[PDB]
Amino acid sequence: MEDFVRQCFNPMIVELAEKAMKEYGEDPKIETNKFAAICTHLEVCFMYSDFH
Amino acid sequence: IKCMKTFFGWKEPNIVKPHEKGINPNYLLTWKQVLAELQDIENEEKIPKTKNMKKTSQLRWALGENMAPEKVDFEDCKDVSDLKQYDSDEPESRSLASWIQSE
Amino acid sequence: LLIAQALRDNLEPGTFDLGGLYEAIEECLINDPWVLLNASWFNSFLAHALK
Amino acid sequence: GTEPIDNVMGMIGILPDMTPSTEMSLRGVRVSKMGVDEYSSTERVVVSIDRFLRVRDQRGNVLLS
Amino acid sequence: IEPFLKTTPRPLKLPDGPPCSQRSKFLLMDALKLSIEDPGEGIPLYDA
Amino acid sequence: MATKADYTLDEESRARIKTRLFTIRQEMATRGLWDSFRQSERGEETIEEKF
Amino acid sequence: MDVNPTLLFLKVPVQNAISTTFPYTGDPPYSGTGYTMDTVNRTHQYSEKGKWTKNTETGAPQLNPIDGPLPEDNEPSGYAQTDCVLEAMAFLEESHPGIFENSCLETMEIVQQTRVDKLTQGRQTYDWTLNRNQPAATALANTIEIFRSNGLTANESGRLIDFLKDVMESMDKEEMEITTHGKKKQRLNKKSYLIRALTLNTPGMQIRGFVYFVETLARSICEKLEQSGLPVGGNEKKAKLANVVRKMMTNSQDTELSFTITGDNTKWNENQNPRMFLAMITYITRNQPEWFRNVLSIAPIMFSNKMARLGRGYMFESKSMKLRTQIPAEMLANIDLKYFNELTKKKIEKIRPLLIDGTASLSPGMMMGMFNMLSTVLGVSILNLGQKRYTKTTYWWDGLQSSDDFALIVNAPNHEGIQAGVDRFYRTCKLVGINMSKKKSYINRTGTFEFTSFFYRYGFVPSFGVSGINESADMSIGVTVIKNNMINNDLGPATAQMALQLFIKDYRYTYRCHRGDTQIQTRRSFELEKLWEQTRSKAGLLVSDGGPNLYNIRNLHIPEVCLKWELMDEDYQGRLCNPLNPFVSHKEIESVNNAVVSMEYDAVATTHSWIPKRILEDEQMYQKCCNLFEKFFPSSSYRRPVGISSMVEAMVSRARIDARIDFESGRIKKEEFAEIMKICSTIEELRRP
Amino acid sequence: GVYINTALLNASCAAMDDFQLIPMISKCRTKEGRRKTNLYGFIIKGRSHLR
Amino acid sequence: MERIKELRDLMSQSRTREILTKTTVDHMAIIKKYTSGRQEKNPALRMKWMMAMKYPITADKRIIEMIPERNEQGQTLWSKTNDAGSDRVMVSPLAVTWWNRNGPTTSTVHYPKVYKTYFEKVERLKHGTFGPVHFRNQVKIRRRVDTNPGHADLSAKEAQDVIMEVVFPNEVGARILTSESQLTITKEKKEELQDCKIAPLMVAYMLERELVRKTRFLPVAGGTSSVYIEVLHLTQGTCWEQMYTPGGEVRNDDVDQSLIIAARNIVRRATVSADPLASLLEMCHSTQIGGIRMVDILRQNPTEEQAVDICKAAMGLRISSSFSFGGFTFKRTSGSSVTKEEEVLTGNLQTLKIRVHEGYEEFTMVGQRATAILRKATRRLIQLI
Amino acid sequence: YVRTNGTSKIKMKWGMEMRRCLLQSLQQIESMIEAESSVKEKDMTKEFFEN
Amino acid sequence: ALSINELSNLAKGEKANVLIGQGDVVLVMKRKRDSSILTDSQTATKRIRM
Repeated sequence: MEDFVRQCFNPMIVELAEKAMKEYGEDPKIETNKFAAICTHLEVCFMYSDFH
Repeated sequence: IKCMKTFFGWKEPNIVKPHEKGINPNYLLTWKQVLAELQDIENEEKIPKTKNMKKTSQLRWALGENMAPEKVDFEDCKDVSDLKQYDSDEPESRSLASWIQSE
Repeated sequence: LLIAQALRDNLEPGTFDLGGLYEAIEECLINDPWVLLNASWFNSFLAHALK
Repeated sequence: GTEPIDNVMGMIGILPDMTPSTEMSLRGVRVSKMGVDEYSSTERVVVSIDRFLRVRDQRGNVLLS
Repeated sequence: IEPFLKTTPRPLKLPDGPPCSQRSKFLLMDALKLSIEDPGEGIPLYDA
Repeated sequence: MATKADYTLDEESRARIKTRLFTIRQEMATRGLWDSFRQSERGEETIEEKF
Repeated sequence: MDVNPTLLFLKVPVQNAISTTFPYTGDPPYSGTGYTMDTVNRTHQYSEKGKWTKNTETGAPQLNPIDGPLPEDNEPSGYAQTDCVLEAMAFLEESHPGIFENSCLETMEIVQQTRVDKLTQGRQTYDWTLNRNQPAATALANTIEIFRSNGLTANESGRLIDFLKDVMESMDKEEMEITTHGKKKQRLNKKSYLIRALTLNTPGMQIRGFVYFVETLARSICEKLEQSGLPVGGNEKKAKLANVVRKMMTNSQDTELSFTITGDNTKWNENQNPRMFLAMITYITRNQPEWFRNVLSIAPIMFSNKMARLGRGYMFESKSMKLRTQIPAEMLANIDLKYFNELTKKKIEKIRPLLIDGTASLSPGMMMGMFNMLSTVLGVSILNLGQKRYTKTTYWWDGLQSSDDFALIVNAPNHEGIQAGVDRFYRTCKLVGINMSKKKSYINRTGTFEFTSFFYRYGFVPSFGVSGINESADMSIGVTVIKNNMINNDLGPATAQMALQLFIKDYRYTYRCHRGDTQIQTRRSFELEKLWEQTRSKAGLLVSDGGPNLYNIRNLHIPEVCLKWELMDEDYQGRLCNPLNPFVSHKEIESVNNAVVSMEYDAVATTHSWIPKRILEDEQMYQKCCNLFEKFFPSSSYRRPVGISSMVEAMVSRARIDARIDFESGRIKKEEFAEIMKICSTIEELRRP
Repeated sequence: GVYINTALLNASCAAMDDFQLIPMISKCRTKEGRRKTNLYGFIIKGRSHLR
Repeated sequence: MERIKELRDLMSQSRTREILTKTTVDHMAIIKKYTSGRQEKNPALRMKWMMAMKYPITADKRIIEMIPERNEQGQTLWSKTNDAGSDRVMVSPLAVTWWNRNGPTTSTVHYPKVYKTYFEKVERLKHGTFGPVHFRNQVKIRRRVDTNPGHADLSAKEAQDVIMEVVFPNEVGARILTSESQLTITKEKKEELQDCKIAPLMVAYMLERELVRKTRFLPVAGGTSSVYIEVLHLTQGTCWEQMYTPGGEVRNDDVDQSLIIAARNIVRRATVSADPLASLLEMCHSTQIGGIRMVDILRQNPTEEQAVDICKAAMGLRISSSFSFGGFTFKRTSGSSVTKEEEVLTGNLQTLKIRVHEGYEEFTMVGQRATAILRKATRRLIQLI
Repeated sequence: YVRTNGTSKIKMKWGMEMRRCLLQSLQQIESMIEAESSVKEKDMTKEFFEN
Repeated sequence: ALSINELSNLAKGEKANVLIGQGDVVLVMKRKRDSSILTDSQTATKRIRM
């Protein structure tokens, strides 16, 4: 899973999610479903705001 | 090198006429290695004044060094049925062509 | 045979239990002509190699 | 320096002049005949990267400065 | 580790009892052979 | 879906995100991961695999 | 002269003529409950001084030797120590930093991405549904059907771990109702189901999952270690031997005395206690997600409660009436023993207490396979407790291990040092649980040794014929083998040509493909004869047809059809390579050039690519549905389809679309179009409920 | 051996329930060069319903 | 029209409707693996047994209309038995030769290009050159080398996207249509295989066999090329070397060196910047090597060079644990180490700071023209072979 | 010499491989020839089989 | 619904529903503007990284 998370999502959103988990003390590796959920949420948010 | 810097139309080499009884790929790769070696001379400081080419399979085969027959004493190769006097008969007659006249 | 050949090379072969190995070899020689002939061949080889 | 070799199984020694020698060879350097086999795996891993293009690892040994 | 010297090997003790009897499918050496110089149809019963 | 059936974007820009969500679903299903990811959702919290 | 071939070794070293010491070139033609009883009894005799408990769930008497009294003789023993195994694993981790942690992650990706079909890939497996051996795929199908009937359907996610959740949920069900198709339904008590679940055979479908994760973790660990040659084959094991020998026998000084201990471990599968494997997985998976320790530590838990099944039984015969019964193994527990012989008397008397409803209670042992690779890790643990750091003395040892095959080297400064090193290694192995075999191990100075049939002497030193799948898929498999062995296993040129000649003889005698000119009479003769007259160029004919050979050595890799292409006739090319053959048949990318023999061979799909001839209610239900879907979506046979619609919805959508584009093209004769659309409407209605 | 086993296999498959008479033929190539055929004996197969 | 009837009758019985409705298209390949039967142990014996009886080989129920039941001598070519359960009628091998002799001809122009990966071997051996056999004691290292010349340097996953677009245009997925990577090979093959009637599945298999690379870890003793390893059985032996030369065509490994150069430039200009990560990622996602986006190349090639290694690592890709020094890559087999920068004095009494690698470790020092094994302790070259 | 023996399919296919036995013999001889050829740096086939 | 082939006959913005892949039918439309993942995506992500 985490390998796919790194593969598709760019390092920027990856690091944003990294700090997001760190704010709540969540391991980026023990938790991976939440990692992918946060990456998807951030990317959809940015793609929503962008190009406007 | 100062001459080959005068030409900017180098393309990817392509075999347009094979030897038809020889080693085509290693003729191609010897050229693709000459280009690389000339590039390396450019990157180095000062001209070596003599560039010994890396001894690779391509050069060995193109040069024929890997095709030449090995010398064997007659005692060993007595049974081999293909032994024959060298140049036993090969005066293959070939007719005149115009290219020599044009030359 | 491998132990014997190792001895023939002066490699100083050892063993942890040889009686067990001999019993293992002899447990399979019962009533087979070919097996018994091979055993006789092996005995002759031992007699002629190590001596 | 150079130290003696006992000619174990056939292993030509290398002299400081980069020449063969069946008795005298460099320290800890034993040129091997019959070839030395390579490996069949690479052990791919993920390695942390510092901010200065130095690829350290989770163990802390630089791999490619 | 016990040493293995040239005096260590012992002849294998082959078994004892009645002599062994042959058990192959077909006779090996005591086999007669009725021959024919057929240059045959490739048929078994023909040549038999 | 959205509140009051209002979508505050042009159609082409509401498409450029649905397209990527669909592509992520496909690429995460061809790797056998989609099924696990789906069941990881409860309410709005993403529970973790438990055995 | 009485010819004695073995005397040939008086001139050629044994290793240089070891071929003649292997009698059989293939599989010998030759080949019971007594053996099972013997293996069950001997395991309990090796653990006599162990706790005798009574499992409260399965109700079986179990024997626990772990942390038992230390052995007091060279006899085999399994009184292994938890402290020693844990210390050995800890020292292994220190030598190879971050091996367990790094390998666990590589197993995390496989414990989640794996589907439920990995339980079909394998060999015959015991089927708890019917108490009968039965293929892997069909056993999985039966298990899934029974679970669905019982209401345990979480395996519908397609994930193996969900199937494991289902089996563990079943393990708590009060009753498991099995429906057999007469239509008779039988209910198993919780206990009765448990024993039928924790049962080996002469291991159920409920253990293939956990023992797959444990085995893949072990494989991941073993790949990293260079002292383990089990997760490799051929050329790989031929490099580790050379590297280790060249490392140890190149002593920096003449003081070191090298010595190799070629040998094996006796009863290697009767002393490896499962409790010991649980006690090294709880160490390997340290500081890992708690869900990753409850999935890799189940098989060791289950293997220590296993109830091995005795088998068939013994047959009783009377010399007067010449009768023959079978005495099924179940009734052995409650039977009068006057019938049996003396040896069987003793065996059955010894094993009688361990029986529970005709099932053994082989707790203190581990059957063949089943962590064949974790035991290799255990063995390499003690090949690692010799690195000159954990010995603290002059002697140090290395070597390899391949699951009861080690080549330990004992470098030391003098003979007493070598003896001390060998003794210490033996004692450490005995503590850990490994019992070396002193009747098959011989120590000799380094330079020559043996490792699982690899005979090393200053240098290293059954697959010929028709495989029997097709006619073009054998002239490729055989020629490919003749070069695989000629590249890997040192098969020389002349032997290669001889093997090719004999292979073609077997080919022509099995497929009746003798040349047209020769006059061997067979069913196919006449046809070939005619085909031998029409052709103008005869070199082009395939060996499968009446035709010559052209494979010498320089084209053992070229597939035949591409070899005889310039030499083939156009009127022959057309018929041979005609895509509209009624013979060519291939319905999966799996077998589109892949024979179990799994081998990768080259073929050109000619008319010779034919295929030979050969609880659920309808065993073909899944096959029917998948074949129909393949019909609707042709690329279902190449790439695993991905989508969100159900199978029916996709199929009906494509059926509607194809018809519309067809009637719009005039190839469907509208009356048919309306019928197809109304049929689709009917099917869609049937889906509403 | 190979000829006898091949012939007996073909007979076993062809006629399951007939005591077919299988000769024991072999074929040489005499030192002169002329082919020669040889009969060693006769074999009478039994009921060969091999499952 | 018949397939929809089949689906309707499958759905009629309310036991396969569950399987046909609740199994998403995703869970079809895991249903496809619930096969029946016991396969067959000892297949060679079964073949030798089958060919003894008549009608061994099954064929679809079409021979009946294109193969007479008897040839011109009265031998039953095919029977009517319906092997096991199927429509496949049993057939004697005489039918195969009857088809090959009195059968429907055809034009085979799509075969020499669909099966390019074999005719290439044929035309490469047909022009090979042979040299004298040298019986020198051969030394055979165990190199891991490519065994698929002309693999078109595609991975095992984008090859699938090429197949689905050349052989199955009407089953392409979202990840392809909603993209902008058409590739060049997918436009050549689509043109070549424009009317092929061969075997869609077989065409796919051949394409994925041609468009993938593989390695084998073989005992090589020279050459090491992608073409010299198919003829390994002919060139080298346990005691002989038959000098040989394939006479086909080679691959130009220029994309890899171009990638190396681009990675070097990008890493320099990103580390000389304020935020290296942003520059690296933007350049990778924006820079293109010969048209292709550099991200695709990085996710496609296996090239192992320092600059490319850093470029991949900054993109969160697995990188080989081996470290490359002086042109040789050092795979650790055992031991642990710590950098521990310490101070020393050189020969000229010059101060120096070097990472004293503290810890005993063993390395395999594999290289282009040499190999070695080196085990060393802290400031202790224990052994080097 | 009349006797009543018995055979099975496995034994039949086993007896149809004495040509594999031929292969094993040639393999051993060729191994010896190759070893000597490597030692003496030439081909000893003729020397072995004619001297 | 259409087939992946018939989608060749659409304008630069016309919307049609097609049978994508093995099964499901999804409404589809041609794209206006390149719509790639170049620096534009980075800007939204790197700007927040300040």
